[PDB]
Amino acid sequence: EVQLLESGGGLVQPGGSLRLSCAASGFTFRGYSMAWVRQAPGKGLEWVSTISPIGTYTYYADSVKGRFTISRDNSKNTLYLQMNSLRAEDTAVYYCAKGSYSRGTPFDYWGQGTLVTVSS
Amino acid sequence: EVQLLESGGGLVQPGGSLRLSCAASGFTFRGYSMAWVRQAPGKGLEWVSTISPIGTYTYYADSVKGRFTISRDNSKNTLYLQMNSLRAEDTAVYYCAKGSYSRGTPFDYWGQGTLVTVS
Amino acid sequence: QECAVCGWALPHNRMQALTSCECTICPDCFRQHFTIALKEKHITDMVCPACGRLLSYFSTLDIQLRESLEPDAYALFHKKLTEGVLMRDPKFLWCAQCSFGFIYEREQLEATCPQCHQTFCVRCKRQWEEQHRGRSCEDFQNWKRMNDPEYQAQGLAMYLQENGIDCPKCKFSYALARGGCMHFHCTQCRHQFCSGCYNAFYAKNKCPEPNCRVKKSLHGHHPRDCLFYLRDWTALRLQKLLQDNNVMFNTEPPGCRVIEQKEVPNGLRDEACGKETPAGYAGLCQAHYKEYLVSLINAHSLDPATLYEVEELETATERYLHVRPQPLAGEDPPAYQARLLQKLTEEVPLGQSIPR
Ligand SMILES: */C(=C\C(=O)OCC(=O)NCCCNC(=O)O[C@@H]1CC/C=C/CCC1)CNC(=O)c1cc2c([nH]c1=O)CCCC2
Ligand SMILES: [Cl-]
Ligand SMILES: [Zn+2]
Ligand SMILES: [Zn+2]
Ligand SMILES: [Zn+2]
Ligand SMILES: [Zn+2]
Ligand SMILES: [Zn+2]
Ligand SMILES: [Zn+2]
Ligand SMILES: [Zn+2]
Ligand SMILES: [Zn+2]
Repeated sequence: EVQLLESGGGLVQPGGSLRLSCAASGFTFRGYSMAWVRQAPGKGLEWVSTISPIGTYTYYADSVKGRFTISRDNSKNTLYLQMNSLRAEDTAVYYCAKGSYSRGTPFDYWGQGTLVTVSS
Repeated sequence: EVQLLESGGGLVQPGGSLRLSCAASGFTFRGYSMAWVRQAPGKGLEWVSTISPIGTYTYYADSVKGRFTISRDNSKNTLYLQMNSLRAEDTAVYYCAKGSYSRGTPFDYWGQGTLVTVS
Repeated sequence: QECAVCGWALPHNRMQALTSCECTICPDCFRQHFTIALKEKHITDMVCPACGRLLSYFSTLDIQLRESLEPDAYALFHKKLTEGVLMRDPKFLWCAQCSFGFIYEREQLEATCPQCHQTFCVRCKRQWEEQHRGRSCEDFQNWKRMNDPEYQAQGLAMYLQENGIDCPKCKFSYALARGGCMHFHCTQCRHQFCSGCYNAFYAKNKCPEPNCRVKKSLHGHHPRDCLFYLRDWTALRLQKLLQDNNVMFNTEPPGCRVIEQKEVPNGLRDEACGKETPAGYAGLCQAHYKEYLVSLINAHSLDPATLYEVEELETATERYLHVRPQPLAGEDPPAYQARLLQKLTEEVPLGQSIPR
């Protein structure tokens, strides 16, 4: 069964940098794309970025393009998210998600998010 | 910015009927397609249905086609999902989703979700 | 209505309609052949098991392989497709109108979804039209936005909301119009500032500016070209500053429709201004039309001091230079006005943080 564990959240000053990680288990890590989604205060889920199974393609939401960098280490089944130039609007619970190829579902499972807050 | 709020979930007896709604704001509702997705307890997220930006075309999953009816009211920026003849397998958290034109994802926003239980 | 490999009599809708060769294969033999071809043969050996008949074949076959193959067999098909045909991950496209995901390995910019059979641009993901051919994508969406009736029906209200209110402390953007109220409150960082000049609204005994006579009251300090001051100008005098610098402005539309945010129990509900829209105000409020004129004044950095009388220049000198001006011996009102106007524009600049 799929298991996703997030790590790296905490309190960050504005303009600071943070690196999130996600340990994945229960499925073939190399056969699926991975994605980050987040939950702003009082919101549902907002797509952040997605990386192809081996890393050939990386996609980003417009509000994080150029500031965030997604990467993966298939050797250890770990997803990464390097966040630079953090703004107060980036404060959200960041969820690790396992990608899917079925219609209507870019991800079918997401894990226990880790909270990132940007002081003001 | 974008906000999607679901409503209408609850406990329903088998064979019962239920109507979900989704209040959208923070974007031009008429310029995007909308979709409903659900996650049954202990299972993976399952796509339910999708409606075109102005509503001419409606798509449905095989297990709910003809039983569920998706609709939208662009005059009020509201998405709807009429669910009839609900079964125990319909028990899931139902999420409202906003379609996207950005590369790598069919949807960029999801709501808080509403829980639907079928006795 | 028979399976072309096993002969089993099944209905057409209960077999796998192979798009490439149009055979009819039962689900069992479909699983059987393609699973052994991947686990023990090469991916080039993945022809149809009935007949035996390139990257657009793999794109259509990937859909049927996703349905019948096992999750681990489906992952092995991506691995060999990556490690044996593409040397990279396949480009997976999502159709924005029907949410279907599919592989697209063609050089054309317009892709057709295998589910809803609609054509869209691979970079735009917008629905394809002949007007997009040969045009940049940003030009295409700006062409649809310039030809949308509901977009143009709102008029200049869309221009005021594009000029977003950016909180200078937390950098949050609000797609709103300033209107008549200049005192803004940021819900994210509780900072209080003017939406026209982005200067701080100081609480009691918190203002650090010298020669200030309202330190024990909530207030801010604004440059002479801020909307806080120019809102008190008439619409006629505001546009004469625009006319004196050859800056165009609307007086006809090309209840006020500017969207405001009012307090409701369930958060915030968008509500139009709905105020009286007099003639010559482009179909907007007096407050929102003056906001529209001031944005044109600030965008071109027009100086309202160029229309100041002598009294207005004395007021600006006592306010921004903290010195009571006095006429010199031999000066006439034009010379006294010219001296005050020159020293004011030389020592006091315009809004150093006004959106321009
Ligand atoms: C000033 C608003 C104004 O019209 O002043 C009138 C007044 O005396 N009280 C305000 C009447 C309630 N309506 C209102 O505009 O509320 C706003 C936002 C909602 C609650 C936050 C504090 C009250 C101000 C000019 N400022 C604004 O219009 C404004 C708008 C927003 C926000 N802050 C503002 O200061 C933050 C949330 C988005 C909209
Ligand atoms: Cl895409
Ligand atoms: Zn067969
Ligand atoms: Zn054949
Ligand atoms: Zn489609
Ligand atoms: Zn395009
Ligand atoms: Zn702020
Ligand atoms: Zn001001
Ligand atoms: Zn002061
Ligand atoms: Zn108005």
